[PDB]
Amino acid sequence: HRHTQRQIQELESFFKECPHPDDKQRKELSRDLNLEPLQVKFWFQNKRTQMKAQSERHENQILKSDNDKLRAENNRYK
Amino acid sequence: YHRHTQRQIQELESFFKECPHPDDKQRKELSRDLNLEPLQVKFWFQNKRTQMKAQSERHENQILKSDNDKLR
DNA sequence: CTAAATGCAGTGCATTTA
DNA sequence: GTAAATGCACTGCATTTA
Repeated sequence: HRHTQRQIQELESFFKECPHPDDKQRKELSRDLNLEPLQVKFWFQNKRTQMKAQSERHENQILKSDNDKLRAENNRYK
Repeated sequence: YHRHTQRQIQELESFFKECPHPDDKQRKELSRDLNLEPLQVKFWFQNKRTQMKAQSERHENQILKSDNDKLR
C-alpha cells in the first residue's frame, strides 16, 4: 500500500532530472524497478500536485510572516 | 474505483455549508442517512476541508500578489 | 501526504465516409 | 480524385476517493 524506499529514491531521482515522461519513458522505468506503469504514471501526476501544493503552502505560511514582520517595522518608524 | 452518487454529493454540498466540521453523532446520522460508510463520510470532509484552505489561501495568494506588484 | 484513479478538455495522425 | 468526419489513441491537469 506504499512503495519501496529503494524504489522511491529512483523516482525522485528521475523527476529532478526528467519531470515529464513519455509513455516510452514511463515504461522503461517500471521494468527497471518492478512496478506497474499506470502506477508510475499516477505518481508522476501526484508529485506534480505535490510541488504545486507545497510551493504555495510554504509561500503562504512565509509571506504571512514576512508581511507581518515588515508591519511591526513600519509602526516603530511612525 | 467507485465515486459518490449525485444525491450523496448534492446533500454533501448542501450540508457542508451548514457544519463543515461535524462530530461523530451527526457524522453517524449522515453516514446512515446517506447510504455511506462513515469513514468515507469522515474522509470526504477532511479533504473537502483541505481543499478550501488551499483554495482560500490561493486567493489570499493571488490578491496579495497583484496588490504588491501593481504598486511599484 | 499518499496511492490510486476519473473527467474533461485538447492535440496529433491514420483511416472512413460523404 | 479531395475534404470533412470519425475512431483511436495520447497528453495534461485539476479533482475525487481511501
